[PDB]
Amino acid sequence: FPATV
Amino acid sequence: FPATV
Amino acid sequence: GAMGSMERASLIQKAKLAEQAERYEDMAAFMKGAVEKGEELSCEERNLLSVAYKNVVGGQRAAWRVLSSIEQKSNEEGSEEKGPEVREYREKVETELQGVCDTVLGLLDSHLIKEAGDAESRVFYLKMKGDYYRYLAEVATGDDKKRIIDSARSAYQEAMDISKKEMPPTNPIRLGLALNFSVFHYEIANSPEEAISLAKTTFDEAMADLHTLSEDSYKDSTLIMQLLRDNLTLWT
Amino acid sequence: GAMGSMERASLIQKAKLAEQAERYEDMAAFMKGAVEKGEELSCEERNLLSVAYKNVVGGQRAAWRVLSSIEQKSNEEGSEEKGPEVREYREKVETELQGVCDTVLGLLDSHLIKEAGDAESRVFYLKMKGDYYRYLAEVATGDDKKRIIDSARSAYQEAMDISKKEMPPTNPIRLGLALNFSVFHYEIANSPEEAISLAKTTFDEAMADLHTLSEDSYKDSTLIMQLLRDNLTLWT
Ligand SMILES: *CC(=O)NCC1CCN(C(=O)[C@]2(Oc3ccc(Cl)cc3)CC[C@@H](N)CC2)CC1
Ligand SMILES: *CC(=O)NCC1CCN(C(=O)[C@]2(Oc3ccc(Cl)cc3)CC[C@@H](N)CC2)CC1
Ligand SMILES: [Mg+2]
Ligand SMILES: [Mg+2]
Ligand SMILES: [Mg+2]
Ligand SMILES: [Mg+2]
Ligand SMILES: [Mg+2]
Ligand SMILES: [Mg+2]
Repeated sequence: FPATV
Repeated sequence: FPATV
Repeated sequence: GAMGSMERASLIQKAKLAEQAERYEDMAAFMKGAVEKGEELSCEERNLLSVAYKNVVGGQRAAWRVLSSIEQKSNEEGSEEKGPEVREYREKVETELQGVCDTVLGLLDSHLIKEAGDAESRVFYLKMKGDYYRYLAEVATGDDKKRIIDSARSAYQEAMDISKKEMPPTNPIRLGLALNFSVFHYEIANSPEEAISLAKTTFDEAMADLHTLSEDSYKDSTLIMQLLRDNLTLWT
Repeated sequence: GAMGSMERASLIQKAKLAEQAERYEDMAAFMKGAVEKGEELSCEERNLLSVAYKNVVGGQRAAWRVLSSIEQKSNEEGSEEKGPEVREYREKVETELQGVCDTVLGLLDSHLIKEAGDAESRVFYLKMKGDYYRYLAEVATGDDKKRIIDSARSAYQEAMDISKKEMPPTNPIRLGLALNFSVFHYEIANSPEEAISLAKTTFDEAMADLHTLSEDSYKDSTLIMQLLRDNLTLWT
């Protein structure tokens, strides 16, 4: 899963 | 802290 | 609201205590109460709100994915029929997740966004609006899926337009917005080329502005720049 | 009960799904519903019940300790007065914790223990009774603290007496009971010598019976024996 903030 | 199960 | 009798300052104090205790449901409830006082939120307070709900919804998304995977496997050829339980429990978790998203979206619409005039506050809330529509989109399968996706897109796009006009390319809010909008493109909008372009352009324009920064601002910006690079690496 | 309309088997199925999803509040609610069907629990089911509540209360105990530490620091010389918030929120978490303990104790009293005739089931439930009285004791500060401690002691002692009569010294339930009773002595009863004696004697008597076991039973027993050794190491 990709990085989000 | 000591181990419990 | 159950928090209606508690002082604003006491709600903020308790939200901080709840964070230290890793009690994120409590933290979110405290912050919801604080928002419902009707005053604008400071930067620190906006971050408390975002941390709390990110952690609550994050847990729900992880649980949803576990359950959806089990459900998908149950609908493969040769899978023994086990009844409605998997679907029911995935639905339960889904409904709770949608409820949290609706709660956050509600706070933003009543009335955080409309009172937010400074770029930093307005972009922060519009990024949140995009994020919670994106979480709704992750679980959407019906008549309104397109409209939910479009709501996320519209919120992110407004935030991007303000951020480009009003904030430097290294601003952590501008960077985190771009990070997340890029993920929206890749995971939700079936637009991997747009995702990759956005992440690259954001990274490169930030790189060029690092020279203007203090050590501490450099730390903050480069952290998020690394997340952009991590996604690019995953995608290329 | 909100689970009154759900099939026993469906509650057990869902408790397993909730465990996979790390949804321990859900898992505990499912298992509570299953117990309230009124039938005895199998071994697998007893372990689902224990896992669920251990994880819920474990989280609450960890949060309580964080908050109690902050509260203690607030009552030191030179600490600036910050109002009632820390105490209030520690109290909130405490009350929720006590509620979970009371719920578990309630299930045991109505009517798990009284229907449990086999050593394995009876010792398991009596160990649970001791454990949840011990959690109550951890946060007790009033008129009833002694009685709460004595309730834990009495439950553990009954479980020990049955386990010594009816189970081999390597039985994992007998071992985990002794582990936890030893911790009761060290942390609750201000009896570190008793704690150490119990852990040592339990370890040594288990060591002497390992030769009787299969590979898989050996694995199970030696795991808990290592926890005994870990505590002994911490204490000596
Ligand atoms: C008021 C304000 O300036 N809010 C943003 C601020 C920027 C620094 N920061 C972070 O970098 C971390 O989280 C973010 C959250 C939201 C956005 Cl838009 C960007 C970053 C804080 C934790 C860290 N491990 C990841 C980045 C805190 C919030
Ligand atoms: C019905 C029954 O036999 N229940 C006990 C069984 C024993 C093996 N086991 C464990 O060893 C672990 O947890 C325990 C829980 C309770 C007790 Cl009394 C003893 C052990 C399972 C997880 C492991 N990481 C620690 C020991 C499962 C339960
Ligand atoms: Mg006031
Ligand atoms: Mg649904
Ligand atoms: Mg462009
Ligand atoms: Mg039935
Ligand atoms: Mg109290
Ligand atoms: Mg003895």
